[PDB]
Amino acid sequence: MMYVKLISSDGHEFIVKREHALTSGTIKAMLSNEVNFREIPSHVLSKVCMYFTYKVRYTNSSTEIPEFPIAPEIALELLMAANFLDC
Amino acid sequence: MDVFLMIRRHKTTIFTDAKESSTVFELKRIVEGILKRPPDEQRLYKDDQLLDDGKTLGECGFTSQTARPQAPATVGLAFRADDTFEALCIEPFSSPPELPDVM
Amino acid sequence: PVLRSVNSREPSQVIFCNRSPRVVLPVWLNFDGEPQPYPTLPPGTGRRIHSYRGHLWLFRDAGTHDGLLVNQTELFVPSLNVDGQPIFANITLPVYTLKERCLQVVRSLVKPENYRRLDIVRSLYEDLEDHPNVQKDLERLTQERIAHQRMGD
Repeated sequence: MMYVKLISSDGHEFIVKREHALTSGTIKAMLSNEVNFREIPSHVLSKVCMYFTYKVRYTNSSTEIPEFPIAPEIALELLMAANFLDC
Repeated sequence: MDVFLMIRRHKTTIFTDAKESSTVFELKRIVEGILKRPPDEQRLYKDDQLLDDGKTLGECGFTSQTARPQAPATVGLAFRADDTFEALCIEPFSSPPELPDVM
Repeated sequence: PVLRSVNSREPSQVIFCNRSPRVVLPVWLNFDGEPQPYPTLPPGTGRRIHSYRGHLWLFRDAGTHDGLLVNQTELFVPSLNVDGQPIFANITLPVYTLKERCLQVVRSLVKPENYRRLDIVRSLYEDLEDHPNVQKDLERLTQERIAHQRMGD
């Protein structure tokens, strides 16, 4: 399918493009249409999806790349989510 | 040229991109493919402001300086239950814990 | 000193344009291969600098030594000024991994003495203490140049 569904621990459902989700090696292996993350919260998984669009947009770019912002409060949880997802 | 969106309704949130010159109607089309709902049965908002299908996303206020990949713009979504369209409802995200004492 | 600047004494006028949100620390590799730090470029600025053909430059974040790109590559080598045309060195942020990006934010917030107080996996503790290092990167690039000097390619 063109899109995939990632579900947070608190129930939120994020529909993202399949190619974008493949940015995560873990998700790329989990798919073998929906993926349920019992440990990643909505305020974390929304930033992960934002990183996917960011990565796909700028990875092969000759132009200047903007900073990926990360608020101090989400840094520790995002780090653990990123560590698990291999992002 | 590309605008980055987060189409949101209930606890559902769609991450997609489109051109600044693309129309509100074409966005409803992308939603139809995903949530299986015809454009006529959906309403798209921008901070409680109903959007016209003939308008471009650019005209609606979605620009490269507002709909960035790292900070996508939010588009409200409302479906059609019976004769009346449901009220716009966007479930907020969870709140991060207290900032660690070491930070 | 396999990864070093060639001593040609031929001037090459370069322009260091910092197109990144970071304070950049340009690093010239001397004739003995030692990293030599030059004046820092503020976020957004650019300066016309005098270098030479064959010299080796590398750019990092001035405060954390995070790796940066120069014309998409890791190393910049000033070439011959075709009819006096200044050579452009565009310094940009790479697309860091989300994990690396989080490690940068955490390091910038927590003192190294307090990494062990964070409630994270033992493996992430190691990744935090494994700060970006210029000598380490140089040992890498040197070993890569040595590998190309041994393999056909």
